[PDB]
Amino acid sequence: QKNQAVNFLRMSARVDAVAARVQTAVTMGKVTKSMAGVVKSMDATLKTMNLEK
Amino acid sequence: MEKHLFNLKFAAKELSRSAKKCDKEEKAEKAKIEKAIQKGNMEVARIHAENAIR
Amino acid sequence: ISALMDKFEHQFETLDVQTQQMEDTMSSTTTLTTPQNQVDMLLQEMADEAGLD
Amino acid sequence: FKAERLRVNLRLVINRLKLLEKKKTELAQKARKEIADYLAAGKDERARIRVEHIIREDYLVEAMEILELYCDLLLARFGLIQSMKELDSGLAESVSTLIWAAPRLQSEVAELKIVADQLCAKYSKEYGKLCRTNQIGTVNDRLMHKLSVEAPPKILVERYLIEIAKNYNVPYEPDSVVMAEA
Amino acid sequence: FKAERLRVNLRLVINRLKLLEKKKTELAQKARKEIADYLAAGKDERARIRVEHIIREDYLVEAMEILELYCDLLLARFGLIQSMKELDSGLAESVSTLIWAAPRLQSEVAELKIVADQLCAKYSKEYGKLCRTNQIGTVNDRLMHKLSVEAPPKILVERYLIEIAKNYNVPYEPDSVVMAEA
Repeated sequence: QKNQAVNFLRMSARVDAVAARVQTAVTMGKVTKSMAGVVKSMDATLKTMNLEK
Repeated sequence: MEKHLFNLKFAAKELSRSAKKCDKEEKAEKAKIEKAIQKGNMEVARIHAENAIR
Repeated sequence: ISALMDKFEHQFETLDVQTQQMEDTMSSTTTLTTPQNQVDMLLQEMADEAGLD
Repeated sequence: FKAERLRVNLRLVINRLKLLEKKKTELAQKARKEIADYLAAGKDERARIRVEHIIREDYLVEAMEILELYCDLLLARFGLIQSMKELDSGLAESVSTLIWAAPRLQSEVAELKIVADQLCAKYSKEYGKLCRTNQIGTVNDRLMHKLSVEAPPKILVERYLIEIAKNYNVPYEPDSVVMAEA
Repeated sequence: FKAERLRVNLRLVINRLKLLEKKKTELAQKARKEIADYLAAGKDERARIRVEHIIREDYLVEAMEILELYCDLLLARFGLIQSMKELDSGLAESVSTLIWAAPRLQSEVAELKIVADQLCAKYSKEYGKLCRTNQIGTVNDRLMHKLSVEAPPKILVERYLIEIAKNYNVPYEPDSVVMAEA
């Protein structure tokens, strides 16, 4: 029982780590998409709003 | 015509409120910096100092 | 499996470079609002008196 | 070409070069902080080429300042430029300096390009086409070198490394073999 | 080939080699911990070959650093390289060193390969094909040996075993028969 406690708990560690980096990957994804969104909408609204007018 | 007046006043009071928040966050962020550097962490202390400034 | 795993390393490695790049442009666009000098004097300000309260 | 386009675009160019100038200064500063990080830990060489990127952005700052000046000058006597079909002695400089600076800076600023056209087509006297390519030798030479892209002499670079080393207080030992020569 | 591809890819290459460098350092460290585990319990020999894997990853670290440098150099004078159809004296090094380093490092970094092409096809002067294979003798030789794959002389290995033994404080008795010779 004790050595199993060690083994499992170790798996918990490493799997948790990958879980963290995947988390970062997803949130990064959201930020990227949304940012693309603002760059575009702002761009097509920068074409008819171009500074001279 | 009133509609635009109301949107302008609204945008003004809007900007004031948001400014107010950023300021409040600033003070809270000073506090948080002190807690941070209390440990001796020179990195967290950095990005906190930075966010305080901005 | 092993192949899938080195593929894994390479993969999230690319995640990290994506991250780094993103944060470079993202922090060089808004950078007018965070001078270096200001941050220096701030961090110093809370350095000397740091634990004095 | 129209007059109002020229005016409005000049004012937008001034604003643009202003913000862009300030920002390039701050960015330069921060990167200087990076230099200070390198010289205190790792190799000198990497730090050196990095401060070559620094010296580049610095030259862009200075250049943008003098060019900004000439823009403002043209904007002040702008009342005059709407009359004569020939550029007079006073504006005989900023015309060439601004026109010639178009293909260099176009990436940072597009408005500079549009202004460049607006002037380019206002003159059938030695501007446009091959004549344009032949009037552009007479510009401000100082601005020309400040702007022109060539690797600086390493003594200048190593000087910057000295100063940067000093401000953030890191020990630096500049090669004594460089100081002797030029 | 285009210019912007070259630039963007160089900047991505710098970032890539940066993270990859840092990470290889940490990984190396941890494996050194493994060495410390071996020498204190089991055979020396196993530990020895293991630290040959160490010396490999170390050479990759160093190599990636100098190559990173040359990349940054090309990126600094990059304003110049967009003009001349012929590489001048200044860049006459990093061109060859970066081009030649493509087939070695391609697995760790693909962007290095794409850059390698981007330069390769920008020159019809002694680059590409058999001419490419014939200009690649002139690269930085130091980088060439740091990178090239050959088993290190066992004195170097056994030196590393000495140091590693010391840092984690384990008794080690290096063969006195090796120290005599080279």
